[PDB]
Amino acid sequence: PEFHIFICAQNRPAGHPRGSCGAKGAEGVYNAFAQVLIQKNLTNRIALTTTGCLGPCQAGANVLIYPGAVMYSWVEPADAAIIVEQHLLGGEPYADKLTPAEIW
Amino acid sequence: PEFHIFICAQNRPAGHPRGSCGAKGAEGVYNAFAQVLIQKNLTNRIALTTTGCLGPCQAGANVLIYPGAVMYSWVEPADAAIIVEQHLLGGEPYADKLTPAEIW
Ligand code: FES
Ligand code: FES
Repeated sequence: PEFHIFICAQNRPAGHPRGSCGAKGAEGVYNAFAQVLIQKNLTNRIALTTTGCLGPCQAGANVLIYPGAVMYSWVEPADAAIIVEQHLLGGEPYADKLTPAEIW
Repeated sequence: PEFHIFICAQNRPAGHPRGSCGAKGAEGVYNAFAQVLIQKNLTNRIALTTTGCLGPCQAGANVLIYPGAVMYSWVEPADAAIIVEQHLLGGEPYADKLTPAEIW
């Protein structure tokens, strides 16, 4: 792996006070990433893995990338290509969805 | 996080042809790490997270460490402290349980 994409997929019961990335659209986000990776022939260069809780649940859905420990928050399906294209390939973190520096 | 410890926790049904790190003692491995981390006051420095399948199921229980993409295979509870101390604190990957280079 040149890159490792970690998608928080922790579920908690509906109405849990922490919420959960699972309830915030992790499944749609994972699929957007995988669709992008398959499309661009990247599935042998970039690993895509679900995780439990990554810590900042209220900023979900959360995505962490290694190398770098770069986290993204409030992630939506449309960002998957943006992150792959501009950060992973282009070398520039997508500042619009970077987890705030105070939180991570 | 200085280090991120990823513990494959994928379960598959009993008798699944792939097996699962779940069936290979992932939970015993995760608990050993957690106990070493809490005991050495490292839970703010080193993140510990469960993951879906990391790929090489036949070599499980599998742990991956970032920075570095260093995977350990056939992991047992006793290795936790070894990896934390030798590798994560001491800088020397623990040669005895490193995932064969062919595989990862
Ligand atoms: S549930 Fe996703 S970061 Fe906590
Ligand atoms: S189930 Fe753990 S590596 Fe596949």
